[PDB]
Amino acid sequence: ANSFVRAVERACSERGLRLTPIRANVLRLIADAGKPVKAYELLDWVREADAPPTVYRALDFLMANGFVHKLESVNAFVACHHPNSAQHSVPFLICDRCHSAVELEDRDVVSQLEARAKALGFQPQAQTLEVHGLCAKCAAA
Amino acid sequence: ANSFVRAVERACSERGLRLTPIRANVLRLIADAGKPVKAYELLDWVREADAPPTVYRALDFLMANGFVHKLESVNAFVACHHPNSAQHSVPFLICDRCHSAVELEDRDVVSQLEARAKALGFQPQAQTLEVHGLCAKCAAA
Ligand SMILES: [Zn+2]
Ligand SMILES: [Zn+2]
Ligand SMILES: [Zn+2]
Ligand SMILES: [Zn+2]
Repeated sequence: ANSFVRAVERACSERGLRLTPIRANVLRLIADAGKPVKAYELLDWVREADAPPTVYRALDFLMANGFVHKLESVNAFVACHHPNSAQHSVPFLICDRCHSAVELEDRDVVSQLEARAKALGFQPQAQTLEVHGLCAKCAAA
Repeated sequence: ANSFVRAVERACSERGLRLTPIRANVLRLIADAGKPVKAYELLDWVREADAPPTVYRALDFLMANGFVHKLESVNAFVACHHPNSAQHSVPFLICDRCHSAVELEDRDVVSQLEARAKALGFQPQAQTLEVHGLCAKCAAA
């Protein structure tokens, strides 16, 4: 949480990149929210000021390096729970009702879909895998 | 193509529903495009006139009954290649460069992700599975 930035902070020294204060505050804000964050919410909270395109390029950096995931079906961002997995494709369980998002890791599923793609000549690079339905709390309500 | 509507036309009698001319023209337009269609493009072409919320409810009907899929990562619609599969979760290969979308069917992949979900208490209902990269034509260019 507060430590998580520090963990990401040395995942960047350890390769070409560096975590500017702006990237750290964006990362910290997303990690602290505990539901997926809309881009306009992140700007609001980073104004608690930086020009907006500065925060948007900090967000791009976080995404290209796999520290933040964009959830395509809700158009919202979440911090990667394990950050030095480089960039990676993983399933998310996204509750329809409370909007929580849980990040899994399945290499069998991603490998199967790669094989499916390559057997039709498609050269596959990043997969969007989002499972919808209800989390345990909401299903029990 | 022209026949495809007729095929969907009797997939609807065969259960509670009916394919109004408006739903048929929306379905026909999407099926004829051969790339994913944006909602505002569909309205343009259905104006070739109907009030827009009429076409948007025809689109909703098509989606709820599994005749049209919304691709979440490109915010665009495609006709289902095999329509009486009820509503279903299936992978799509979506080319990053030419934007073609190919609809597959994998019951192993969808079943695995259901099991993953249920083992954490999540009750899973519709999955978004979209594989990105380059189709064979674009990879060869
Ligand atoms: Zn991650
Ligand atoms: Zn929930
Ligand atoms: Zn389909
Ligand atoms: Zn292509």
